[PDB]
Amino acid sequence: MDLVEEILRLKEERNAIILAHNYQLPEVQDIADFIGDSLELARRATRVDADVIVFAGVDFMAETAKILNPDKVVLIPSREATCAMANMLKVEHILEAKRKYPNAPVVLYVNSTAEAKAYADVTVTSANAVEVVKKLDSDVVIFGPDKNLAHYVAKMTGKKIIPVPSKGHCYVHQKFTLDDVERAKKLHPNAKLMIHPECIPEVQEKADIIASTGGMIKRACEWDEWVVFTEREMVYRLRKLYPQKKFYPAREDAFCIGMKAITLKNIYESLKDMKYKVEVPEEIARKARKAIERMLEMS
Ligand code: SF4
Repeated sequence: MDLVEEILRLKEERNAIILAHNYQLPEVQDIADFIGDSLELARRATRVDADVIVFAGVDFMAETAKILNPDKVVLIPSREATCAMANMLKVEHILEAKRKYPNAPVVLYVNSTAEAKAYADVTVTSANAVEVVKKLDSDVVIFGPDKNLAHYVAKMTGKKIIPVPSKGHCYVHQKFTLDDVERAKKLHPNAKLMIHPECIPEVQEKADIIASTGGMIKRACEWDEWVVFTEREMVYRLRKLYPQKKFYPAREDAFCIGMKAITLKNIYESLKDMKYKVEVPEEIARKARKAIERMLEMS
């Protein structure tokens, strides 16, 4: 079976769009209608004319698309496409922090459950966390789940950051070390380093640019050679966008298992079977939607 041909036909039959994250397998990126980071996928979720969304990404991302498109069918091809860091944050963490700091806005990374977003004042992604936190009317904000992004936000805004939970992090980005920075500079001495803010702070400090994957794409025009400190499928994405540049993985083994639960075959099966339908309870969705819409307004 020609999976690509079958998917193209089913997209037409289902009036479906495929939205893909930047960490998707190359063959999935190649059949997606739109590819982007967390923030771009959320905005693109607000101008969907199609009836069905196939979300080639992890669960919290498909949930966000469903919150913004409650009357469209949102399909996740595997329920094992999940984010380890997003599931570190529970409602009880948020409520405990709200108790200690009732006047602190609750700022939740989009890497969170819809249930957790129901208790947020505003959501953020890596691309807009600093701008959003800067503009909130408070010198202290509750922020999670990623402590490494928390550190970056604190450094850039000067505000006091109350992490929820205590040790939230992404195992993929925590793989990068100072030895990887030293190896990169030795193998590719003419390259600059683009580093995701989910990397540990001492690695962040070695960056030529700190950026979300979306900002990596935006700023890649500033140099012709880059070592890429994020999930390794980002190198494919950058190479396709800028064939005239050179991109090298900082670590080939920087692999997100949840992202790679999505396959060409189960995208085909997703459209064929109309599964797995993503649903968000109306009251959770209403409250999460308020925080997300406020994020999109605050840029
Ligand atoms: S890369 Fe890390 S933060 Fe992003 S989805 Fe995978 S586990 Fe979650």
